[PDB]
Amino acid sequence: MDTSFVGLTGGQIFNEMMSRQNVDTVFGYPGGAILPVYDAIHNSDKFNFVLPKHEQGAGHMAEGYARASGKPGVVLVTSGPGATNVVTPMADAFADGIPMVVFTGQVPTSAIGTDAFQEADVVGISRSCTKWNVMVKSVEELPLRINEAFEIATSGRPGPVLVDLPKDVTAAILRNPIPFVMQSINKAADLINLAKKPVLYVGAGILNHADGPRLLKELSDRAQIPVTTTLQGLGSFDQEDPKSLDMLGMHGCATANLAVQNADLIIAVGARFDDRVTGNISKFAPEARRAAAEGRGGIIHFEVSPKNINKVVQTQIAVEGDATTNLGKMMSKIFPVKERSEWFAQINKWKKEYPYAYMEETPGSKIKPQTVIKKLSKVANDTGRHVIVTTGVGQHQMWAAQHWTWRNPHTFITSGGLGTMGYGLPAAIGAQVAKPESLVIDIDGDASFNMTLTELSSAVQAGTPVKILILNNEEQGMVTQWQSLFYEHRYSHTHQLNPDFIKLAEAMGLKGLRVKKQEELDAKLKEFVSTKGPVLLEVEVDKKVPVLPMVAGGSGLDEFINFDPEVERQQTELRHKRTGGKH
Amino acid sequence: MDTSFVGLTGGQIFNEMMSRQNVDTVFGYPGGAILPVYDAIHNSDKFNFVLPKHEQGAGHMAEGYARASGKPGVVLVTSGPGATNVVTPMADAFADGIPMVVFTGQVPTSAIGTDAFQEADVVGISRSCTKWNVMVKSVEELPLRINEAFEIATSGRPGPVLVDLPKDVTAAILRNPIPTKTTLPSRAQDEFVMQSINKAADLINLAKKPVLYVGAGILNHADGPRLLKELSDRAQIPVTTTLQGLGSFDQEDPKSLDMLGMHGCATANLAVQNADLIIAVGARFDDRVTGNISKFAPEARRAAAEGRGGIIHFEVSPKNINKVVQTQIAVEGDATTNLGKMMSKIFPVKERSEWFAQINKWKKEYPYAYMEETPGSKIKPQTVIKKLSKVANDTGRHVIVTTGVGQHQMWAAQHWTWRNPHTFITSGGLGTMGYGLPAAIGAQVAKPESLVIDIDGDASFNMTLTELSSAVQAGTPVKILILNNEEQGMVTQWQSLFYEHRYSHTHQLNPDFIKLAEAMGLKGLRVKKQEELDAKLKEFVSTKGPVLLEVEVDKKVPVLPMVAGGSGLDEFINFDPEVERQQTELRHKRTGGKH
Ligand SMILES: Cc1cc2nc3c(=O)[nH]c(=O)nc-3n(C[C@H](O)[C@H](O)[C@H](O)COP(=O)(O)OP(=O)(O)OC[C@H]3O[C@@H](n4cnc5c(N)ncnc54)[C@H](O)[C@@H]3O)c2cc1C
Ligand SMILES: Cc1cc2nc3c(=O)[nH]c(=O)nc-3n(C[C@H](O)[C@H](O)[C@H](O)COP(=O)(O)OP(=O)(O)OC[C@H]3O[C@@H](n4cnc5c(N)ncnc54)[C@H](O)[C@@H]3O)c2cc1C
Ligand SMILES: COc1nc(C)nc(NC(=O)NS(=O)(=O)c2ccccc2Cl)n1
Ligand SMILES: COc1nc(C)nc(NC(=O)NS(=O)(=O)c2ccccc2Cl)n1
Ligand SMILES: Cc1ncc(CNC(C)CS)c(N)n1
Ligand SMILES: Cc1ncc(CN)c(N)n1
Ligand SMILES: [K+]
Ligand SMILES: [K+]
Ligand SMILES: [Mg+2]
Ligand SMILES: [Mg+2]
Repeated sequence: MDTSFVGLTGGQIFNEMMSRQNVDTVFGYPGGAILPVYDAIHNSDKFNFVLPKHEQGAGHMAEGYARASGKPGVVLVTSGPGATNVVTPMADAFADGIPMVVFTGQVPTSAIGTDAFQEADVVGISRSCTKWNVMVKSVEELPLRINEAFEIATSGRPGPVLVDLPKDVTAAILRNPIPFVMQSINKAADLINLAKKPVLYVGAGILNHADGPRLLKELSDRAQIPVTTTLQGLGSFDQEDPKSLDMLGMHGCATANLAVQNADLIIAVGARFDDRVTGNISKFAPEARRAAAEGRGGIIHFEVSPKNINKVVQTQIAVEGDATTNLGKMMSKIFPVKERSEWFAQINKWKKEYPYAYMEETPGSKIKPQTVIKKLSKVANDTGRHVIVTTGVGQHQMWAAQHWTWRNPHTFITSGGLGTMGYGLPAAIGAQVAKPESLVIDIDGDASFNMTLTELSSAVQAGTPVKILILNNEEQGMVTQWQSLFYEHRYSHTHQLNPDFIKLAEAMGLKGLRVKKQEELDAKLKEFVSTKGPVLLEVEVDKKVPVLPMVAGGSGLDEFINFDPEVERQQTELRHKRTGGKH
Repeated sequence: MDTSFVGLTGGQIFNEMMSRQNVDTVFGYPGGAILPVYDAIHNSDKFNFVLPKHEQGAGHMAEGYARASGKPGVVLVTSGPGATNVVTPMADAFADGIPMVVFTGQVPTSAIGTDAFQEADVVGISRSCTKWNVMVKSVEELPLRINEAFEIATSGRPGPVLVDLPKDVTAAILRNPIPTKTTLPSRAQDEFVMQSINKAADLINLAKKPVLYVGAGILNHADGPRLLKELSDRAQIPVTTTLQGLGSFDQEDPKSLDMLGMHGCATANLAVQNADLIIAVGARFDDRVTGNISKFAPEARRAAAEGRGGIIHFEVSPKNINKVVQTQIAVEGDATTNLGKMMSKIFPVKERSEWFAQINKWKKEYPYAYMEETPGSKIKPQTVIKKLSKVANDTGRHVIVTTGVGQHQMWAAQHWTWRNPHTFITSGGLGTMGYGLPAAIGAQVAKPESLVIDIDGDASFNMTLTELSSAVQAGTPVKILILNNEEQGMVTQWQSLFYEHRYSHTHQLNPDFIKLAEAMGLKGLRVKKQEELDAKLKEFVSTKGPVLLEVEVDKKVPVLPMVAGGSGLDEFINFDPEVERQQTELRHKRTGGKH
């Protein structure tokens, strides 16, 4: 038995447990039910505390922190509204597999089920958006539940867990002492050595191991296999390398999508074949299916969660467990490929004919959002500092993914599964806390920013010099794009009235910069990244600009729509006509 | 069967059902999954659409709208994050009995359970915080589900309901005729209710020290206040209301006891503790009202044991009957309706001289005392409320007050003079900080001619301040008052009292509220000096468009009286200027001079 906790309150035990769990930062907001814990951590030197203005902010900050550090994000909020306010961050973390331990205060056990003040069935509400949750029933089991929580949140596919803490439990004083894969790997190696047009389809899974990108590069080099990544995989592969296919999917480049449709063997590494990547499932990877029917190729899936194997598409070989680990074991079984003339020739043909094209700036026209990303990408890189990027949700998010040059793992923190608008700012703040020395940039949209802009003041109080970039098109761009394309340009409530972003930033205690003219863009971006403290830069960009290429509806990854200058001009005329000149 | 909808999309059917449900306002935010519905309501003149900056804002706006109009608040958001962002507003409406119909877009029925883009098990997540919810599986059942939603939301004890709308269902065209019933919005029992009514009348006619304990329930019927007043006058029964019953009884009436509870006045609490009969009308005996339950209403319990009194409860929901305390008589159904049926059985009372004399001694002895302004001191929050109550009330306009959560909320409750029904819109059960602003916007949409004032706290305001721009876009001239004490007051108060002045993370860094207001497109005003308070309050109230007024108030000031812990309603802590001064000194030492 152990007695190192005897005599301590549940809250004090919590304080100690954070230390034992190597927790160096806690994001939270106090409240009545959780007071016993806040009293115990008052002026605690075991970890730093970050106070947001809204619990949702604490949640997304914790996700940002976890994404940039690899450590679980710890949240501490009160009962009722405190707990319900973190449901979105949990659902978000659940969708993207982010390690997060949410601690929610709860009314006394003697008040549960009586419709008590600020009481909510948090365990029930968060059941579908947590890998596991529980309500601590006594101080004796607090250490155990805390240990199980951290373990579960960081095992298998990382995810969020919730621990409900009744007020009487955290106030209570502890009085008494307390207590085959190899086979798949072999077949996988043979299939690869037998592939004539292989493709590595890499996702976030490869980033869950410090050696992930290293081994990925090793395999790519050894077998000379081109690599394409999902949105969440960006950064795991050097895009400067000739073997990089860039991003695939709904808004991925043509090369990446075509290679996937013509590949005889798809090597899926830490990717779940979500509906934003596969396109029309029945049309997905036609050549791989043909190679599978001929026993000369198909799909190999390195997946840690059995539930995600054969969930979307039938695979030929499944390698269960950590991807990085299994890739290391298979390495030696892989035959060094000299070169793939034909494969690389076809791929390079596509790259030269299908680049991320778009309507560039013309004399007197407004600034193009794509151009802003390309310029900022270079300006940021030229600082020589470690750069981390977060984003909101929408077009600006896709443009950031496409036009930025990814080379470093854990440098792109964006909401993909749930796609939570407002993620940008709080995520950046969290990331900055995790990497104090890094340059953290939040590439945001005006609508997304409006969702959680109150956290600007939190950036100041937390001492996080985040760089907030707002690509202002005065519209919910991603939605208007769908409205333009699928709903005859009927913009139904997709234009919110924006506040003055510069005056807002200043009101919040940040420096505010704005750019309207092309001739001032370069200087503004430079001043932006070189500013010492937190700063916000608003760039007025062109409106109703579609993100291309694009695969939607029943279209296959190869049935994408590409950019065409003449088509854009025709759409503009049609749009003006249908909106009476309003848009 | 009905064939009139054949050929329409689920979205168009939705649009049509709104007018049949008498919906004139919808609060929402677009998204992919809900696009089919948005395209259908594009430029629709069936109703006004209000766009917030965050779904939580749409939810609280809908609540404020519902509280002010008596009509269900309608929310229309997208799947995933759009739906999870309305969980707080739903849980808030569930706790406070607010009618709301939440429509959430959902991924196509064929993608459900596949971890699809922006997919969430919304029906599962909101199960515990809705009176009922459902996922529409086909366009054929859309009309039926909508009708059931509105009926459940507005019947019994009002509350929120959620209707999940798969994208393929709203985009689908109805190709099958459907039952006309699904498209259109006991003697023994009534005899039993009348029996309990007669039994309640007999008990009331026997009472010598009765007290009417009134809550939100009396406000769910237009004639509630009138009938309450009639009974009060007829039987000479003094009236106390919960936080949610404020406005149901004219506080200018001699028989008004003001608010009871944790922070209620001593007169109301003592009256309840000494009454031989407690007549609970539309109130649920929650824990912020009863104090230590074992010490609650000792005289009424003694009267019950002697068969000459006890507790009568006019409750509409079986779930809240005999849930907290044993009652002698429960009168089921709508309180107002039942008071009407009971009236003629109540013996008119000439006077209750002794009972009233005792009550008046308490009123003179325990007013809502506090440390008033002194030379050079900062403005006192309680003083702001008293002054504003008079300025606003004097305009002659219909006034509606919303608030945030905390001390400012309690001071607003205590120091404002309540006289009109549906004029106090506050978050009581869940106590959601950030409620103030969006609720005011929704309330203003419901009542365009009313003077809508949000008495907010600085920390509460920070939660949802982004909705300021929504107020401008919606054209709602709300008056935002921020009693800025640069702290989470209600929490620091508890830390001062129970945690020896250890303020753990209860001081958030505020932005410049005046510059914020201007940046958001509103007029901004600030007051620091006592000498300028009157002028600023007058400018505040007479400004035409939306306006924000920040009042810097004194810090670490406790809300009193206070009944907490194991204390009974009669074991309250009262204001004492000497004790406040000693506590102030103790605080400065303990905090190392930080506070
Ligand atoms: C506006 C918008 C547009 C989008 N457009 C695109 C687009 O065009 N292209 C695109 O790619 N995405 C796009 N997305 C993102 C998309 O929804 C998905 O979030 C993303 O594709 C998922 O990528 P992932 O599978 O790599 O990561 P995850 O969803 O996190 O899935 C990772 C998979 O790896 C497995 N795994 C995890 N850890 C390990 C380990 N240690 N060892 C082995 N296996 C592991 C998991 O359990 C899981 O099956 C978009 C999102 C938004 C908001
Ligand atoms: C900081 C803070 C401090 C607080 N301090 C206090 C305080 O000191 N005093 C206080 O009173 N409250 C206080 N509260 C509010 C408190 O938590 C409860 O929200 C409030 O007391 C509930 O009042 P109610 O019972 O009247 O209304 P509800 O909670 O809405 O309950 C109404 C009851 O009436 C019934 N009913 C509804 N409609 C009808 C009808 N048509 N016919 C018949 N019956 C019906 C319901 O079903 C239910 O049982 C505080 C809250 C906060 C956030
Ligand atoms: C306004 O009431 C209030 N404010 C704060 C800051 N803390 C509390 N705490 C409280 O009531 N604690 S309690 O644990 O006795 C409790 C009893 C019943 C239901 C819930 C809770 Cl937390 N109250
Ligand atoms: C960026 O993707 C996006 N953006 C908008 C504005 N709408 C949609 N809609 C969409 O994908 N619709 S779908 O109904 O075919 C769908 C398929 C699978 C899972 C969810 C959804 Cl909504 N997408
Ligand atoms: C929080 C939130 N609300 C709404 C949406 C809806 N859809 C988009 C992408 C834009 S208006 C979202 N992605 N996130
Ligand atoms: C949303 C929220 N967060 C925190 C608290 C706690 N005092 C509250 N009442 N509401
Ligand atoms: K790129
Ligand atoms: K009063
Ligand atoms: Mg935008
Ligand atoms: Mg305050």
